[PDB]
Amino acid sequence: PRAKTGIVRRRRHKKVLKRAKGFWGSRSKQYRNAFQTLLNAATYEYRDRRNKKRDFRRLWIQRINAGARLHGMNYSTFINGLKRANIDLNRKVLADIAAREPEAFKALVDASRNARQ
Amino acid sequence: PSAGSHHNDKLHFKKGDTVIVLSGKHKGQTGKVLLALPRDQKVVVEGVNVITKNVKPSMTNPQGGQEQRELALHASKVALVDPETGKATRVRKQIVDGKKVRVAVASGKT
Amino acid sequence: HPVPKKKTSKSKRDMRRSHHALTAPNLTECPQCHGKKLSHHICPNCGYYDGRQVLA
Amino acid sequence: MKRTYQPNNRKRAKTHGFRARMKTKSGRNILARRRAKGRHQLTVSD
RNA sequence: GGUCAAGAUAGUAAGGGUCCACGGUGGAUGCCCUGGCGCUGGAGCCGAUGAAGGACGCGAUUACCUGCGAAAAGCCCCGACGAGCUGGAGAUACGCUUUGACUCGGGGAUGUCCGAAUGGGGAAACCCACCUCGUAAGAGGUAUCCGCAAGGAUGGGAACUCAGGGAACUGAAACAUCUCAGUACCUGAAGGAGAAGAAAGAGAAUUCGAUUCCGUUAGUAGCGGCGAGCGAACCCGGAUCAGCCCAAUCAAGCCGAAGUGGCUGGAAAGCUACACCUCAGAAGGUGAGAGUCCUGUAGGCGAACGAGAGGUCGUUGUUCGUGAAACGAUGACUGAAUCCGCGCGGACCACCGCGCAAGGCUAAAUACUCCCAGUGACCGAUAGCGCAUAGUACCGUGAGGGAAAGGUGAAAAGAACCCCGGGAGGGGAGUGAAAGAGAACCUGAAACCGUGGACUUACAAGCAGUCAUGGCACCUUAUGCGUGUUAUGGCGUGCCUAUUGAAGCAUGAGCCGGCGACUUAGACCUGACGUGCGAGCUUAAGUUGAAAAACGGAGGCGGAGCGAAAGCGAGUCCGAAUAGGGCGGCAUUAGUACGUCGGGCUAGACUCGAAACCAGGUGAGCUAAGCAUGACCAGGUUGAAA
RNA sequence: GUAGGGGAGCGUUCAGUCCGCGGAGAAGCCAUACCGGAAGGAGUGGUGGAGCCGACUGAAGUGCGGAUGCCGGCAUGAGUAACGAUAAAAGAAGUGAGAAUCUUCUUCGCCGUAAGGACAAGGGUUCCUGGGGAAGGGUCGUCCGCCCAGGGAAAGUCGG
RNA sequence: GAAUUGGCUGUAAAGAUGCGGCCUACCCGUAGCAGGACGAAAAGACCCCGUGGAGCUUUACUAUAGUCUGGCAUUGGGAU
Ligand SMILES: [Mg+2]
Ligand SMILES: [Mg+2]
Ligand SMILES: [Mg+2]
Ligand SMILES: [Mg+2]
Ligand SMILES: [Mg+2]
Ligand SMILES: [Mg+2]
Ligand SMILES: [Mg+2]
Ligand SMILES: [Mg+2]
Ligand SMILES: [Mg+2]
Ligand SMILES: [Mg+2]
Ligand SMILES: [Mg+2]
Ligand SMILES: [Mg+2]
Repeated sequence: PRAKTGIVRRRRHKKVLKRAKGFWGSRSKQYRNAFQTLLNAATYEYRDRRNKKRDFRRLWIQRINAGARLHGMNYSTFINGLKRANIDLNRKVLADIAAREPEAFKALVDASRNARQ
Repeated sequence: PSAGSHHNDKLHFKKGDTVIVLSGKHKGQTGKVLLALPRDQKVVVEGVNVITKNVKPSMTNPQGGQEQRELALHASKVALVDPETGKATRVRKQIVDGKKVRVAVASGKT
Repeated sequence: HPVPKKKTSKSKRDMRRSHHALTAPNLTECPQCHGKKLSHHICPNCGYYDGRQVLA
Repeated sequence: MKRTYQPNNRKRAKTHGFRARMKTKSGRNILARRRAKGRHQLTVSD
């Protein structure tokens, strides 16, 4: 008995192909090139996934120190005084608190000032 | 390429017999046998029809036209079936002809 | 001997062919036989170009 | 220039000929072998 | 709200991108069979009454095949079938046939020319003769080779068999003996089979009894640069079994049991409600899926005619390579007995034991598959033979090589008629279930070419992505957990191999499809797991059944080790007894058969790739020369001997 | 985590058994936002016109991106290079669906020890006549050495 | 291989359009040029490697056609 490769390779390749959308030119059209693109695509996917958390870390900091500097502190000073109060484990996403809510971050700045001198 | 030569290509019916139609269309409808073609298993019966045109680019009053023609058929039909419907006859014998067989199911006359 | 290095792309070739658009004849109605013919030429239809010239 | 092939009726025949191919038995070998090999026809008809 | 100023900001797409929609190109995939493949079985030679294979002919119309053969797609006799027939052929015309055509069997009858070719010649199918018979037309004879004569042979055959002749690559990781292997190749002879055969034997029992074949002995006994490697035979189990002469039933075929109504449908053999046969439910066909619709099947019958010696020298064979080399076999030279005789038993002698050479024949068990049949955890259109027929097209002076190849529809109903056009091609009409089947006619993938739409793009440095947010658009796993597109930000050195190290300016590759590489075999070896019996465990060939498996103890493995062996034995070895090697006891360690898998060995051994080596043939129509025989060199200048 | 060892599995063909599905439509093919730890597998939709899932076991010609791998088809270069001798053409006329290319006329240029003529060898109806316009013709084509049909070849003395 | 294919300087398997930093640069063509794409072409013919090959050579090894030579055979007689 003999089992040809019939109807197998094709389904496989279409599965590969289908991931490809805004993929430019032969990347979205020819198989081998597509699949191959999806190797490096693997790399960037996973690695930059672990990375995105570094990225948002960066963003929020970049905001918080901004509000801080606006009110007379800075990130070093503000977070120092915050931690210096066992009070605020506030920490995470405090950025938006500084962005949307002016008087709140004014109270946090004043408070963190108390916890310094 | 095969083709109707399946059977031993003998014929259960004859050129002169009256026959009705098993299955098909014109089921139950009947007619005299006109052409019996054994090899290609093709039976012409007077009852079953096709209305069909011939091509004359210029031929025989070129003036194209359409005919009333006969619908040629397969083994679907029954030989001379006496009690007023189709029935499948086998047995043979001889009566007034010692040189020949005959046919029936329940009856004896075809 | 100076061969091309890569197949040029669908996009690059279709880009080069960008300029090949045919420039459709600007036609004009013949004043005499009133059918459309061309400037500074004889109207093929009537044969009339300022009075009448070709045997039509 | 002048090619390899200079067609000759009394040559193509005097060698390769069924007669010629029958003159020797390595020839007649070629014959019957050619026969069984399907119908591969011998030069008098070729 | 009008003009100055300073700002910011949209849109346009020449062309591009992504997605979507719709075509085109192509022919993958699914379906199918009109074709293959090998298993088992059957059958097995044809030709001087002319083979095999062809040439040219034959047809109302004939180019290809088929079939024949100047009596030509046929002719006559017998048998069967009993309405059709007039070959593939689609096609008009002419007809033939119950005074039995056609078709199927069975004998004869004609059979052009070539070819063993055979009157003579010849570049096969052609050119020339002679002797008879005589009325021309036309028939008959005229090769050599055996023989009184009758008669026999020359040729052909896929594989198989015997024989004359006889390779190398390769292996020994180099290479001479060795291995490849008496393999391949050539040649001779012949049949359906051949070969072989009726003991001057095998052999160690005062056993056996022709040959061949299978299992087995047995990877044993042996041969070997004792290297690589090579490798019996007797016994025993089976298949089948004979020894005789001589020299003083199966083919044509015929017969065959049993269903109707309603329903979906284009169409039913399907569903359904009731019913029937079955020494017949194996199978194919019939508009779809079939016992009871056709052919069939089980069963039954069935014909005129037809089949069923010794030595020496050079050497060689078998396990036998010169080895202690016996024996058979011969090329040369030699060339004994014959019945108180003669050859053998592995140098040789005696004894002892088997055996009668120098003459022939001789079914069966065996091998093979051109052909036919039946089957298949065999292929199904890049598969399967190369061919769904082709050794054709096509390549070559030739020997030789060598293709792709399939699908309307259930039925031609194969599309009158109308419209654009010379046409091609399309659009209507009509048929049809379907023309979403229309003859570039099953599905119709991907590359690749277009048309339309959506969001987008004309200060931007780019492995084409990935992440994150915004804009626009869409809502059939689908109002979000979204899908499509996009603007900006962040990040970001193709894949593969080969490598110390690859984005590499190192390999490979245009793109998509399909083809495409770690197998198979043996009663081999060794392990893991699993089963069955278990101090025991199994069979091999074969025999008999064969919708099935049983029988078969010849043999193999355990069961005792030690040694160079004789031998001895829970002991055995070396040696004059004590030291040790091996080992049994163990404190206790069970096997064998089968299966799957992990390896090993022998074969191509994962697939692809050499330069080369050897055998048999084809080539001097190109070119290198010879031979025989022909042809050719305008015109002018120079001015030798005599 | 590379060679390498070990374990679980996914898919394809055939096979036996079981459950079954199909003209109110099978396989295949096409789209898809769902499921699954992955190989993968479902759901609905669109094509299609006969067949086919699933479970359990068994057997493999059983899984491709590469091998300058094989067959086929289709791209790139790109409407690029070329159209095969630098012996030139020109006008009228005709035909035709359509003519720079066919026909005729009138000129022009080219060979003229040839680029004329007659045979051999070889080719095999290419000749003539009448039609044709798919392909062949390097453009065109009404034309041809192309396609169709019918005709044509005559020897006592020439060559055998 | 696919490309959406600039410049300098540096780094990288040591000669970067594709890495870094800095400069430059609107979109698409046509005629041209040959510096780069270690541009194409041919599994480098040089060199080395292979217990690869083949032609040739000779006082390398080994065999052998051929040839010389003793005996035996055809192959006999007589004198000495
Ligand atoms: Mg535009
Ligand atoms: Mg050698
Ligand atoms: Mg070797
Ligand atoms: Mg189609
Ligand atoms: Mg790979
Ligand atoms: Mg160019
Ligand atoms: Mg140019
Ligand atoms: Mg043309
Ligand atoms: Mg140039
Ligand atoms: Mg180069
Ligand atoms: Mg090299
Ligand atoms: Mg050289």
